[PDB]
Amino acid sequence: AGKKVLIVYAHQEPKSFNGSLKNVAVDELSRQGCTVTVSDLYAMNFEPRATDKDITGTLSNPEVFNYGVETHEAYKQRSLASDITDEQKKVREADLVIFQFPLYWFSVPAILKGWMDRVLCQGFAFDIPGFYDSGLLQGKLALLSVTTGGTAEMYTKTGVNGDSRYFLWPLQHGTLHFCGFKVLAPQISFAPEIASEEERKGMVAAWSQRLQTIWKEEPIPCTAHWHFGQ
Amino acid sequence: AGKKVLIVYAHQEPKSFNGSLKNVAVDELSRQGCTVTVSDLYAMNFEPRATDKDITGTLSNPEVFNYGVETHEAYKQRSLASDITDEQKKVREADLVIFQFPLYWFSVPAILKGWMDRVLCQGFAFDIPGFYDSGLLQGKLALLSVTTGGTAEMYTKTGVNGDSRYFLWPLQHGTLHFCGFKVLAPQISFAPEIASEEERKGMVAAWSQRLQTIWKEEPIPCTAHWHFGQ
Ligand SMILES: Cc1cc2nc3c(=O)[nH]c(=O)nc-3n(C[C@H](O)[C@H](O)[C@H](O)COP(=O)(O)OP(=O)(O)OC[C@H]3O[C@@H](n4cnc5c(N)ncnc54)[C@H](O)[C@@H]3O)c2cc1C
Ligand SMILES: Cc1cc2nc3c(=O)[nH]c(=O)nc-3n(C[C@H](O)[C@H](O)[C@H](O)COP(=O)(O)OP(=O)(O)OC[C@H]3O[C@@H](n4cnc5c(N)ncnc54)[C@H](O)[C@@H]3O)c2cc1C
Ligand SMILES: CC(=O)NCC[C@H]1C(=O)Nc2ccc(NC(C)=O)cc21
Ligand SMILES: CC(=O)NCC[C@H]1C(=O)Nc2ccc(NC(C)=O)cc21
Ligand SMILES: [Zn+2]
Ligand SMILES: [Zn+2]
Repeated sequence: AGKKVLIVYAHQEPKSFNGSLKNVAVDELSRQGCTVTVSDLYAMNFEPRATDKDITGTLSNPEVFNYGVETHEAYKQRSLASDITDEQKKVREADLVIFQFPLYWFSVPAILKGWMDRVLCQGFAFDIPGFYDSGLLQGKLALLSVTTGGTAEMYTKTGVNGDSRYFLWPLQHGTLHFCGFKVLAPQISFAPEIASEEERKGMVAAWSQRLQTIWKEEPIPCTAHWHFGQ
Repeated sequence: AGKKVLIVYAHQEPKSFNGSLKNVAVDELSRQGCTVTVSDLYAMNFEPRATDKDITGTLSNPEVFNYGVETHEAYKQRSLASDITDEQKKVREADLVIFQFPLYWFSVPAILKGWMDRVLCQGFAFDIPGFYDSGLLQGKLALLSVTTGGTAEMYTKTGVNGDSRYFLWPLQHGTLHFCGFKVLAPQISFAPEIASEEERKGMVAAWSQRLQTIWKEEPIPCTAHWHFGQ
């Protein structure tokens, strides 16, 4: 309290392990008195593709379509599609954005990649200047809560997949940091499908317990050193 | 020589710099007598979202939808949606797959992320076990041709963005190598928007020039060391 949290959630199945994580997050943040909002991407049939439909009215160059320029102009002229502006409003109000998603190809599922591509437009999320430490969403926290098919050992530096931190870089540094977010340590729930039962409960309660003190956390140093170095 | 190439292409605007890199690739590979096919994702309105619409028969578990399990099973039963199977046939016949795209958040645009998510399914592109060097697309080549907003200098170890290779890890290693491809060195065309008209033409010609001898190239060692040094 009086903190506001947006959960951007990307899983097709409410009964899934990702669903339980999103649900404990709602329950636990709600119990603490926080304002909570959930963008359930699949239930919304969220549009992932960046297209000239994302701008309403007529385009600032109808002959040669440049998505970055058109959306930056449209943001400034209040002319973006209402699905984008609805999400921007929720992000602008949010003190903390939590992303809840199964890892797809060492990244976010496409439907969430399209939320980042379409919602985080120039002039809203970043500008010249105002990227990295001075990006436009500075003051806000962000947190990736990711579930994997691969095991924790597969995700170490000499394991087949490399360090978990290797795949966080495009998301934590190239996206969240770039926009000005302070990045909280990722929550990574490894390999729920091949875990018991009891290990899954353990992972759910680790998350529930972490959420109890989420407002006391220090952000990570979102650096190349943090992701790759010793 | 008698080789087959698939260009998976992700830009909205035919007149764009990405469109020019795609067309020069078509022209040049066509001139050498290669068989060439282009999946122009935006023109196809390619579906990026992994949903239960991608399976047409009875689900293994209709109570709890698991997209990876159901697609794996649907692949073996030949009950995947036809847009997925159409791309799989293109990949199956290809000797080389070029991905042509602008960098979006240190990654591929969501439309192209959806293509990886949906087309490279278990059974087709890899199995457990049957990945990295045992992946199912072994013996095929892939190449990322990427355009950026940021300059070469912004993409170095000591630049704001970190080395360009850092952002290639989820795509080259986590996705292509994981499916068994050998990965040719990426073509990165930095900052065409700020480049002079002359430097822009040099970058297009450098790509066309490289493609003349693409069949003589050896792939990279797609390892943590290659991406991260250290
Ligand atoms: C296109 C695609 C690409 C992928 N790429 C990668 C990749 O790059 N790297 C990688 O490692 N993995 C990858 N995966 C695998 C994927 O990340 C995992 O399949 C996913 O993270 C599993 O999370 P889930 O929520 O779907 O698990 P679920 O299958 O829903 O959950 C596992 C089990 O937990 C149960 N459960 C639900 N709630 C609870 C509860 N509260 N307490 C205890 N148990 C509960 C479920 O019912 C289920 O039995 C990929 C998968 C796909 C489809
Ligand atoms: C959602 C989003 C996220 C992004 N994220 C990133 C990021 O993470 N990192 C990053 O660095 N950048 C990022 N960008 C910037 C993006 O990668 C660049 O805008 C894109 O790579 C530029 O390529 P283009 O084909 O669209 O260039 P264009 O604007 O189409 O090309 C530049 C100029 O070249 C001209 N041209 C076309 N053909 C030729 C030809 N044959 N010869 C000479 N000139 C020609 C065009 O007419 C144009 O004037 C992002 C952009 C968006 C919209
Ligand atoms: C042991 C086990 O089940 N491992 C999951 C493998 C996992 C991975 O490490 N990379 C990757 C890429 C795509 C998938 N896709 C699936 C599970 O459908 C899964 C993985
Ligand atoms: C000048 C420049 O574009 N710098 C590179 C940084 C890069 C990034 O990480 N995210 C992002 C988002 C948009 C852009 N540019 C545009 C046109 O949107 C560039 C970047
Ligand atoms: Zn950072
Ligand atoms: Zn590799």
